[PDB]
Amino acid sequence: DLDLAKASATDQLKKAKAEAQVIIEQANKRRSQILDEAKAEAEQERTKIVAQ
Amino acid sequence: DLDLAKASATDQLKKAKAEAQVIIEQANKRRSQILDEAKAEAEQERTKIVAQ
Amino acid sequence: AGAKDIRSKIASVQNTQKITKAMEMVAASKMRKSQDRMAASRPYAETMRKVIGHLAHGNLEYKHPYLEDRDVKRVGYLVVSTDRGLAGGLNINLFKKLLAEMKTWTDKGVQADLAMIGSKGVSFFNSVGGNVVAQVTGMGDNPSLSELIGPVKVMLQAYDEGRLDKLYIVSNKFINTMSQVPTISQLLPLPASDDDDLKHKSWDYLYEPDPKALLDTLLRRYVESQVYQGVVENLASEQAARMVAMKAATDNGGSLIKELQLVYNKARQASITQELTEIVSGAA
Amino acid sequence: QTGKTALAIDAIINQRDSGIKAIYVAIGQKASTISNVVRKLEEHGALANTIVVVATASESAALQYLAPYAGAAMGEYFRDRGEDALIIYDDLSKQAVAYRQISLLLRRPPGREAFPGDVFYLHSRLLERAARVNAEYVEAFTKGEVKGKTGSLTALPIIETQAGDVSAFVPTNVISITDGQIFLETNLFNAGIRPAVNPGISVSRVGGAAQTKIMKKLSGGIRTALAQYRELAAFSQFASDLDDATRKQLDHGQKVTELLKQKQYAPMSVAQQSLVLFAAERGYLADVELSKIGSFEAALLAYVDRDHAPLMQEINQTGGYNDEIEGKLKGILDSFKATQSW
Amino acid sequence: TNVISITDGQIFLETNLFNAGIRPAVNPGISVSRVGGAAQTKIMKKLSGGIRTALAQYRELAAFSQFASDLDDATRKQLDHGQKVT
Amino acid sequence: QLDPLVVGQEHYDTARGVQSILQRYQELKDIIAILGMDELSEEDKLVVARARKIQRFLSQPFFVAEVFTGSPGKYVSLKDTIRGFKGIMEGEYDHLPEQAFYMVGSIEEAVEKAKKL
Amino acid sequence: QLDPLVVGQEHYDTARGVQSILQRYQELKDIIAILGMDELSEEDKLVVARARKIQRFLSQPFFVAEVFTGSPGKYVSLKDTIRGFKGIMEGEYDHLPEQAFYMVGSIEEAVEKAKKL
Ligand SMILES: Nc1ncnc2c1ncn2[C@@H]1O[C@H](COP(=O)(O)OP(=O)(O)OP(=O)(O)O)[C@@H](O)[C@H]1O
Ligand SMILES: [Mg+2]
Repeated sequence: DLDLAKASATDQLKKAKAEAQVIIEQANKRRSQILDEAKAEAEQERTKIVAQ
Repeated sequence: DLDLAKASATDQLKKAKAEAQVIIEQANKRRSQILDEAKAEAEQERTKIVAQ
Repeated sequence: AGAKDIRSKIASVQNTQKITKAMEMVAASKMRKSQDRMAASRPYAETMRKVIGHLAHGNLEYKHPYLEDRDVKRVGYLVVSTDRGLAGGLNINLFKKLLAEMKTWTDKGVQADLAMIGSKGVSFFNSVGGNVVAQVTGMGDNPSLSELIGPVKVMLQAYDEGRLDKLYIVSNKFINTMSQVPTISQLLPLPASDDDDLKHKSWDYLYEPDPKALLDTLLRRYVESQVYQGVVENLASEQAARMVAMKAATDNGGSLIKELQLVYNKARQASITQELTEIVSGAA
Repeated sequence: QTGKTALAIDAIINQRDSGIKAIYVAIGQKASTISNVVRKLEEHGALANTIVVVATASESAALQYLAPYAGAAMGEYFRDRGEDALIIYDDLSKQAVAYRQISLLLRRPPGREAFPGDVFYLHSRLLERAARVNAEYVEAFTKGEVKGKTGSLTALPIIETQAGDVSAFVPTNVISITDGQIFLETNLFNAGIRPAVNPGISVSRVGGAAQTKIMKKLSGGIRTALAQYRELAAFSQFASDLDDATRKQLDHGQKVTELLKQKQYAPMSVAQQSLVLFAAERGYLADVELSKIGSFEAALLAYVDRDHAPLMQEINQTGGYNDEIEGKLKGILDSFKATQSW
Repeated sequence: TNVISITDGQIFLETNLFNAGIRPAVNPGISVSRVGGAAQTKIMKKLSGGIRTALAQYRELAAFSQFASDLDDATRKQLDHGQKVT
Repeated sequence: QLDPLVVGQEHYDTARGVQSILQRYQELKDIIAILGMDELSEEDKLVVARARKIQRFLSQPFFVAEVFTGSPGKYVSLKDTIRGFKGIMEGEYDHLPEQAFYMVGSIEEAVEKAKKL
Repeated sequence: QLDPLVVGQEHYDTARGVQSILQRYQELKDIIAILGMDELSEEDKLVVARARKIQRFLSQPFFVAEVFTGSPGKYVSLKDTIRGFKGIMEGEYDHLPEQAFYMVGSIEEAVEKAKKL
């Protein structure tokens, strides 16, 4: 019971690490998309104003 | 020996659950830091490109 | 760098060729001197393997751990290995055969244990991260029959108390002056796979009084002889494997010297022609 | 293709807020390469602080040759009014090739390697213009308009070697003149050590007098230790037993070698560099596994920027170092290494 | 190269020898006299052939000096003689 | 163009990995020439065993070269190259012989060649 | 000036000794780099050790170089210099590490850096 309790705690920490990394990477995924939206909006706006 | 083992096992498990819960909330603090910096450099990218 | 440096590089390769040639002869002296020790140890060990060729037969056997079999859960290996490098692919071609067998037992969950003789065995299996129950190193040119026994003091006590259910010896073997074979074989339980002495079955044996002591002490000399002869025949294999490998280096060094000299003779001729053009074209 | 230009335009980019004006002189480059570097200067904030002086590969051999001097004349205007300028002469070697063309077409006698003999006088008079002038010289030049200010011009010339061969005539001249060199080399660059700075043959002749005290204190240990690590690693290469002093040194040296790698266009402030060196020179790296050392650094910079920014401002503004600074950095490293993850 | 071609013989003095304490510093086996024993007195001519051959044997054995503990005693004698002549 | 911004990270990391293993193989070749390989460390032997597979997998049949080698040519999509070299450096293929990689268009073709050696 | 008629025999013997040790070590250093130091004679292994110490003991920090080093510069008398090199050539400091010599000053303080090292 002492050994399996620490086994449960270590698999919980492994899950917690997994959770930690994924959350960071969805944030990282989000970061890339937003900056691409900003770059796309700026280039469209800029190109039509210079034509104007 | 069985009684004492139960108490520590619980104490160990409660510690492990506390650190795992801290790590998920710390991951959300990293997420929200990354998202606010992404937002901060998206406004700053737009404002510089239109100023340009 | 330039020709001055390249000329200095060639001199270091020429130095290397000599030294890797001297230690080719010195090795070949040791491999003949150690072959005499092997050839003198061989008849005694050959008799011991005939003696157990008897002890495997008969129905007059008493009870005795080393002689009788056992249901197998934990197995031990004595690995002999070198104190010295430069022997080439000797150690690792032995160790991969050991690990293949070790993995084979570990496949079914049978436990395993190692005891090592020699520096390179200790390091390799510590790197793989196996067990090591006992160790000896610094055997040099030739160890004494008493000074290597630490590894067998544990491994014999382990098979006695049922800490072990099989015990093996693991070495290269000197089958030719320029070829040697890696081998693994079992000492305990003294394998009943060996023949019964059926030609002499009419003569079924009578113990002398105190048969426990006479049988135990005799079998201690058997395992002592098998381990020591295996060490000595591995030491003949190392000095032979070194000479073969040192011979190749001397040749490979020779190739490197001719190549480099052809490069230098170009660099020399170019530097003469290049600067003389700068001089003559400077008369203007 | 070892990163010669990359280093020099990152040095320009990082001046965006230091107050130092920049000049980039392009001798003999192709015009689309200039247009690309000017674009990167414009993606960053760096172009507004920079003059770009060009003589492309199409232009006559006299437009080149004369370009470095045209750039220096612009840098001197700031130098003689109490302002700092940083001038990057790119491919001073190509300036020498253009000057050899002119000299041979004028039938002047060739010297070694077919260059004219005065080619040392060409570069030495160019490079001795970069100088720090005392306040009196500024006051005299400005006729009392500017008083109490010392002006400076800093030069970063670039030379290309053909095969690491430093013995060529143009490299030997320019190595003779300058206050140091940074050697970048192909073996390190292919191994992934980028920037590929060879610690052994690189040297600064000004040294610690140029640093802030915090960097001065930490970095003095780094460079000579790292050179001896490379000697020790060779002598080690077939030694199996490694004594603990040696084992520690080879370990520390691999971890410092890994720590000094850095991505292009990603410059680090003083406080960031100081904190990361403090991690190495106080052994906080020592237990950390080597590929994680890269992630360790990224996580440490992130952690300190959210939690401990008042100290970063203190260090960046002051460059100061004291027992409370060592204590606060010790506390930050102890706290990070316990609480966070790489 | 010109003077090597013109002269009757060569005394090569070497720095490796000089730094290692062999002070006269003459490198044998590359040094030569094309006049040789005609130049030399009867006693010196008689005795010097021993030196010439001893140092030749010393040079090849010098590579074995690193591990000359395991050698034929005849070789060990030649090596310890080469050193004492040197 | 070998820049993370234009190519993106997977391509850039794969190219720098290939460059790092092949550089380290040049550093070992002077040891191997005098000593032979048996003296190397068991990780150095793995670097060599991968680098040699990398050198072979850079080979390719060309449609204009068919007149020389007889063998039919190959056109390889960029995705197949990155996936292929990334697998070799990760050791996904450490069980195949070197000959399996020589003159095969894609990594699928290496494993089919390996079945017949 | 390095001959016994000026320097005296005490100094001359000490300088010739140091040169001979460093020359020998430069040859041994070539063997080591490929065959490894285990392959040497135990006499040659001791010469390699004591040479590699003497090489570091010749280093000395200058009080015109504190700006580079950050450390206090040292002056040595000729008398103390001779005594120090004799001490490495004999046994007195066989037990100190190599790094205990580097940029030290006198021999009398190399023991102190060893205690610090
Ligand atoms: N710190 C770095 N990290 C990764 N890649 C880099 C780094 N610095 C430069 N590079 C890359 O190295 C390549 C060459 O850089 P750069 O153009 O500065 O070299 P160079 O020596 O100027 O070349 P040339 O000799 O053609 O002028 C470029 O692809 C660049 O992206
Ligand atoms: Mg460039």
